[PDB]
Amino acid sequence: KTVLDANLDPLKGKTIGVIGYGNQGRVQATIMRENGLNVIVGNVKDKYYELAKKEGFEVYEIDEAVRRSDVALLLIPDEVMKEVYEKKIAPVLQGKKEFVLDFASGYNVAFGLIRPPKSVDTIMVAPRMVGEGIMDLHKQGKGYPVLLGVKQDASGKAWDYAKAIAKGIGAIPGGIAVISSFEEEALLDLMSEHTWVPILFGAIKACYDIAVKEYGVSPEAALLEFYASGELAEIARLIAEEGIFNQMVHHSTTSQYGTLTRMFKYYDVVRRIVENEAKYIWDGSFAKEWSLEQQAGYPVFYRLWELATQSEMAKAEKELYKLLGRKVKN
Amino acid sequence: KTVLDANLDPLKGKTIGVIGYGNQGRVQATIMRENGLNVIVGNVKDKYYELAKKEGFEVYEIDEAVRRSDVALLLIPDEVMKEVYEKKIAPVLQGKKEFVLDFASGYNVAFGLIRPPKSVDTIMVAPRMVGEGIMDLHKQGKGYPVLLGVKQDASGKAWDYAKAIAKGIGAIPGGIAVISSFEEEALLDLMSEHTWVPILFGAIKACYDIAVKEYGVSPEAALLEFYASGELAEIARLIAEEGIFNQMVHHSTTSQYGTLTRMFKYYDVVRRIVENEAKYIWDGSFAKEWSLEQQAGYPVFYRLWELATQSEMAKAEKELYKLLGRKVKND
Amino acid sequence: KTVLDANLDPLKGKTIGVIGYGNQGRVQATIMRENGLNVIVGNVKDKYYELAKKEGFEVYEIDEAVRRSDVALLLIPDEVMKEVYEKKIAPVLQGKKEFVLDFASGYNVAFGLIRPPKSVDTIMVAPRMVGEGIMDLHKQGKGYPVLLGVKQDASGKAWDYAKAIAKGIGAIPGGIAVISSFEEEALLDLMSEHTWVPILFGAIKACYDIAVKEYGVSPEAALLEFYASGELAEIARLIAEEGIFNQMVHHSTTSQYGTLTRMFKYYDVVRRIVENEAKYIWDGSFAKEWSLEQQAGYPVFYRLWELATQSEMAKAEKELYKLLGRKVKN
Amino acid sequence: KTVLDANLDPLKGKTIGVIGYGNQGRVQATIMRENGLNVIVGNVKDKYYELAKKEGFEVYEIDEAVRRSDVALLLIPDEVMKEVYEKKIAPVLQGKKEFVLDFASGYNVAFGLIRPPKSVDTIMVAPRMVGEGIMDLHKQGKGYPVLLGVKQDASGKAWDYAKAIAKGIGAIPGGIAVISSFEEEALLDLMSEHTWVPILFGAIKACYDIAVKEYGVSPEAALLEFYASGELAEIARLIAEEGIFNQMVHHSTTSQYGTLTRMFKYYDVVRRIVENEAKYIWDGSFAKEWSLEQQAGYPVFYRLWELATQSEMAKAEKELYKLLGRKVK
Ligand SMILES: NC(=O)C1=CN([C@@H]2O[C@H](COP(=O)(O)OP(=O)(O)OC[C@H]3O[C@@H](n4cnc5c(N)ncnc54)[C@H](O)[C@@H]3O)[C@@H](O)[C@H]2O)C=CC1
Ligand SMILES: NC(=O)C1=CN([C@@H]2O[C@H](COP(=O)(O)OP(=O)(O)OC[C@H]3O[C@@H](n4cnc5c(N)ncnc54)[C@H](O)[C@@H]3O)[C@@H](O)[C@H]2O)C=CC1
Ligand SMILES: NC(=O)C1=CN([C@@H]2O[C@H](COP(=O)(O)OP(=O)(O)OC[C@H]3O[C@@H](n4cnc5c(N)ncnc54)[C@H](O)[C@@H]3O)[C@@H](O)[C@H]2O)C=CC1
Ligand SMILES: NC(=O)C1=CN([C@@H]2O[C@H](COP(=O)(O)OP(=O)(O)OC[C@H]3O[C@@H](n4cnc5c(N)ncnc54)[C@H](O)[C@@H]3O)[C@@H](O)[C@H]2O)C=CC1
Ligand SMILES: O=C(O)C1(C(=O)O)CC1
Ligand SMILES: O=C(O)C1(C(=O)O)CC1
Ligand SMILES: O=C(O)C1(C(=O)O)CC1
Ligand SMILES: O=C(O)C1(C(=O)O)CC1
Ligand SMILES: [Mg+2]
Ligand SMILES: [Mg+2]
Ligand SMILES: [Mg+2]
Ligand SMILES: [Mg+2]
Ligand SMILES: [Mg+2]
Ligand SMILES: [Mg+2]
Ligand SMILES: [Mg+2]
Ligand SMILES: [Mg+2]
Ligand SMILES: [Mg+2]
Ligand SMILES: [Mg+2]
Ligand SMILES: [Mg+2]
Ligand SMILES: [Mg+2]
Repeated sequence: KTVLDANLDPLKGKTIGVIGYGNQGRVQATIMRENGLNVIVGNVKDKYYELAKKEGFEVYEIDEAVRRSDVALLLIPDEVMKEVYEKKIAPVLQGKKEFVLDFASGYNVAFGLIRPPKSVDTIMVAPRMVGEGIMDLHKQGKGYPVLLGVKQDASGKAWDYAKAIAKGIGAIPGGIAVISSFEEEALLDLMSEHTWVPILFGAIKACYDIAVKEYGVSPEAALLEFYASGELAEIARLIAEEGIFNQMVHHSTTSQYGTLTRMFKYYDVVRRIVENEAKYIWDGSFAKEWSLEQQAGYPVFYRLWELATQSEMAKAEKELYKLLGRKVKN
Repeated sequence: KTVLDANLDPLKGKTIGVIGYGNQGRVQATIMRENGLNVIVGNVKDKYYELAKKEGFEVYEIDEAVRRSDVALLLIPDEVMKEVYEKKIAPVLQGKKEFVLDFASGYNVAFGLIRPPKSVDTIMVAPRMVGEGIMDLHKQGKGYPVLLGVKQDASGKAWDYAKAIAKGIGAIPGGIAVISSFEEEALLDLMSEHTWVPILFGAIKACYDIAVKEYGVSPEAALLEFYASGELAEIARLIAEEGIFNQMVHHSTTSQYGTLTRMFKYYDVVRRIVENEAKYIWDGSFAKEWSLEQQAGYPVFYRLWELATQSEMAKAEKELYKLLGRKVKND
Repeated sequence: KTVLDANLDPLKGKTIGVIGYGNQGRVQATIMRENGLNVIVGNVKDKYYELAKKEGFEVYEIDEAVRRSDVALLLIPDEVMKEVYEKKIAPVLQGKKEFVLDFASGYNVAFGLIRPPKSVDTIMVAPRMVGEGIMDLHKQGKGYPVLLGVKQDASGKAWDYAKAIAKGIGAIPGGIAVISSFEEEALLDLMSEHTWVPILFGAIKACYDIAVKEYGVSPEAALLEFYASGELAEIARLIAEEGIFNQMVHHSTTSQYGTLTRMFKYYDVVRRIVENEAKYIWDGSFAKEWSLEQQAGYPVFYRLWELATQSEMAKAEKELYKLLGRKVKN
Repeated sequence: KTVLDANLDPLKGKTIGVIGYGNQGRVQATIMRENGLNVIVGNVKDKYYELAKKEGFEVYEIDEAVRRSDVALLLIPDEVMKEVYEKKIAPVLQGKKEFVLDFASGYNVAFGLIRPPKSVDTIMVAPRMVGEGIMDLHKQGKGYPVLLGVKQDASGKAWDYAKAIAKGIGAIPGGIAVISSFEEEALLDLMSEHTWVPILFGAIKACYDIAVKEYGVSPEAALLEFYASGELAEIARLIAEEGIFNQMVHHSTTSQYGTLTRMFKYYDVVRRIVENEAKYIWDGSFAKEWSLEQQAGYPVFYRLWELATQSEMAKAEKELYKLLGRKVK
């Protein structure tokens, strides 16, 4: 069902050479060392190689690490990890007896872009926070939830390495850790980025556009109600803590009837959408969709940014942020 | 028109360089030696160089090969020729007077991925066997048919090279050799892979799925009728010698009427399909479809294999193969 | 479940009457006399009267036969069995204490065209082979699978007689034997004759027709690729032992992506075509659909044969068989 | 390409044992005797029997006929011919080595309901007339057209027997005879009975029904213009003689433009129809459609007759025929 803790046996004697010192590269670093592990760190000699050395991690080059450690936490992007894996690590992978390879998210594994040896223990360890607030909870010794699983194993005890890191990063005890597979992680992390999020923006991008152009509302008026307030975020504290559906008591009845009746009116209008995009991911199209834009130079990515920023809404909103006293993007 | 045989004049005095020694390697290789020609062979040093070494071919690398021969039999995949042709051969092609390129199939030529010199003759030589069974028919004398044609020539003495290599490969005499172009072969070799083959699988992947989940058949029951028996492959022999439509006498009348009526009921449902996929090939979309997923790292290819093997059908069929005593894969 | 073997008790102390000696006659005939049982055989005097008792099996007429046996293996067509059952056997059926009545396939039972007495042991024993090769499976000792079941019983041991006859036919042991009902047999044997087979022909009858009349291929060219070769041998024999899907390894990658992507494209296009036909069988229409044509002298059957043989394809393919030296229709 | 005549060689030294003496019975019978051929005749004993014998035919029973004749003109219906062919003729068919078998129309052959030996000469001889007027075309000597062909031969000269009978029936010389096969005959004879004829009736059954109920015309008024006059049948003679499209010259211009423009307006509305019915015949359904109705006792056939006769149109038309002084049914 769900795990709460495990023995912390294996990794006392084996070394862990971490790769990357990004956002997650700074949260896992602090914890495993502060829970009983000798560790070195990996990052190419740019600005980041000088900082985490000030954390006492005797940082070397990337390939210096995997040639020492039986583990490597590849806390680096899900996009350029391809480039690394075939210049450096694969010539290093085949030249090894045993190795335990872990990732954060599996946009590259689940969609088949990585096929490591059968001499390697494959696992996943997914934090479920943006990366900043996690440091408010670790100081509190507070666990937090993680997703796990396996793609490939040749050891029998591949899971305890994950359950070890499941206690190595301090995410448990206090929280929980889910058993799963790689497919069921990348599916969700992208489903948020396809179906429920962007529709939130379109409605806010349409209701405003529908108010001014058609129904005559002034631009400065509307945005104070839709999202320029903190209600759309201050609501989220209730959801994470007081629950989704009990949240509606804190708005009066006249908002409930208007909201619940429509939630079921326009339910089948969006389940039809989600059935398409998920099937557009289970097949791996979104990887072949993205992985060619990279091989063209981000044309569309450039344009749509050149529209939404230069759209009608941010125009009038930039005057608001110019008028509430906050910053103004160059 | 359909030819049977020709003179075997030109290649007496020109060395037969050969590239690749794969499945079609051993097909054409020991026939040109057997029917009286000199050969050097091309391949890249790996396990296939071993069995290639055991057969008396005096083998060099590829660049040294074409620097000797006026002909070449590029019996290598239809996918990595692009890699080879621009590293090795093209710097050698422009440094060659006259040369005659032969291929198996033209997925790369017909779709324009290869632009050889004007100083070169171009031909196609396609067998229509899988590759294994030729030495059951070859030593037996009864040959097998081939397809031919031209894309580009600057010689006027072109077709005899193909008709020469046609005897170089032993598929003639006894068999035949069809006159055609590059387009009309690569069109067909994929039309099988798009329209009539996969629909065969879907129906078998639906009728089973429709029997169990809706009509209550046990899974171990059905598969013994659909394809796991000697019903399907055993009748391919009747179609090969006794003819397609005369095959149906060997099933009684109650099976005939149910089949012929539906063959014409659901004909316009599939011609409707085939009109689309062929036009999706005549234009070259399928090459621009394949050419990119290569340049992404086989994402979709990985997934569908990760579905059909992990689907419902193979699961219960893997238990069957675990139960008839035959092999079952380590995966 | 998949039963493998049983005691062979019941069929000792009787005589095994058998009706019909067609293809499946000599299949089962050879084995009951081989595996230690007494037999008389039933067939109505024609050429088959020659070869049947020429192999030793004593013969009386059918009415002279079923009166001797408690069992009977009606290995005759699924079409004219109606004619026999009401002239001869039914006047003989009522004149029995017990009786055991077995068939090969149940196009006549499951669709209600036979309703035997109350004291008959009704069973099914279905081979799943064409009939010829069974001696290539038999003398190697390897069994092969059979389908079974019951419709109407008044004896308590309706299944042991089937399991008894199951060992009387040589298909077990070594192979298997499935428990089922009559409905689940005729459903499949006809579904192959309705959905996946004829579509195989139409595509081959369309792609060729579409190549020549629209895309300019010469007729002698195409057929050498589609089906005029024995390529279908070396693709489905792989399916017989090397598996449906693992056979794709023996075709290169470019033939896979073109095939698997389309198998899922045109899946829902054919599941419709199956659902409409199976429901046309579960209701019993196809038995009525045949049964009236039989009562009109095979008009349509005569015509479609006068089309498919006189079509464009055989008009050209016959000249190829006229040209490879293989047999032409004599 | 078309034939006009042949040598009259084969049928000398034989006897032509005819079966049936119906409407076409007296068509072919009178002529074969009166152009130099010996004949016996076949018909099962009813009122029709002795009238042929009253005209000199040495008649016997049916099965008597075939054993005296290498030929058999089966001038009988296309429906009960099945009943005969398996009770009587099939036990008799193998009595001959060579035997010749001729029909009028092939609703039973082309749709596969007959499969004779491979030692029998199979042919078709189709007159194209009702049967009454042939003895107006005959005495004047002017021939008339026929359709021919073969289904099965085991003799090498299956055609001169047809070209022989082609002079046995007198339809040539003077006329023509077309080369064809069985399929291309039954296709046409039924296509007339499916597409162009019944639509003629429906329009006449609708335009009237549309005039009275909707647009207010009286019933006695309209029918005098639509079909109760002999114009419509007199519109036909000009077609048979002066040709289809030159026929319209005898109607003034205001009727032409109203007719030609609509002939092309509502063309694809009926080609869309005909494509369905012919394919409903080429596959052989209409024989299976009919053949089962015979095996159910003509239920529908009874009803539609019980409707169209008891419809609104014949009701008011029967009063008109009751009013012009002609018959009343
Ligand atoms: N705070 C966040 O945004 C969270 C990130 N993740 C996961 O973290 C992983 C990466 O995210 P972050 O690094 O934390 O944020 P980030 O976007 O700031 O990543 C920057 C990192 O990329 C590294 N890098 C990229 N290419 C490199 C190359 N050729 N050589 C050396 N270093 C290279 C750099 O060292 C740098 O540290 C992803 O897989 C993601 O799934 C998961 C939860 C939230
Ligand atoms: N059953 C089949 O696969 C048949 C093959 N063909 C055609 O023959 C050609 C190739 O067929 P096969 O070689 O027999 O199949 P294959 O998949 O077994 O090819 C492997 C062979 O190609 C060579 N090779 C492979 N990759 C190479 C690379 N990167 N660099 C250098 N050499 C490499 C190797 O020497 C190896 O022996 C294709 O055009 C194919 O369409 C046509 C008839 C049947
Ligand atoms: N390859 C096959 O045909 C197989 C046959 N079966 C089943 O076996 C049964 C019949 O199969 P077969 O006899 O082998 O095929 P078949 O169509 O060749 O039947 C020939 C036999 O039927 C007998 N027969 C035919 N007409 C008869 C009649 N009017 N009166 C009396 N006897 C007549 C004859 O004695 C002859 O021996 C069916 O239930 C069929 O489903 C099942 C597995 C495969
Ligand atoms: N106006 C027409 O109906 C024409 C007739 N035909 C063809 O002539 C053939 C039959 O036409 P007709 O005989 O002239 O019309 P009919 O309907 O008047 O036939 C009645 C004749 O057929 C015989 N007969 C009827 N029922 C019989 C039965 N149960 N058993 C034995 N004999 C029976 C009788 O001797 C009787 O004289 C058909 O094949 C038809 O296609 C073709 C051209 C025109
Ligand atoms: O913010 C809301 O949702 C309000 C409501 O009750 O409708 C205005 C207070
Ligand atoms: O006659 C049939 O329907 C069978 C077939 O295999 O197609 C024997 C069962
Ligand atoms: O690789 C292919 O496409 C071939 C096939 O037969 O399917 C060999 C030609
Ligand atoms: O019969 C016709 O068609 C008439 C016309 O000229 O319109 C009335 C005479
Ligand atoms: Mg970088
Ligand atoms: Mg994501
Ligand atoms: Mg996420
Ligand atoms: Mg290689
Ligand atoms: Mg191909
Ligand atoms: Mg091929
Ligand atoms: Mg019989
Ligand atoms: Mg069947
Ligand atoms: Mg079957
Ligand atoms: Mg009568
Ligand atoms: Mg008619
Ligand atoms: Mg007519």
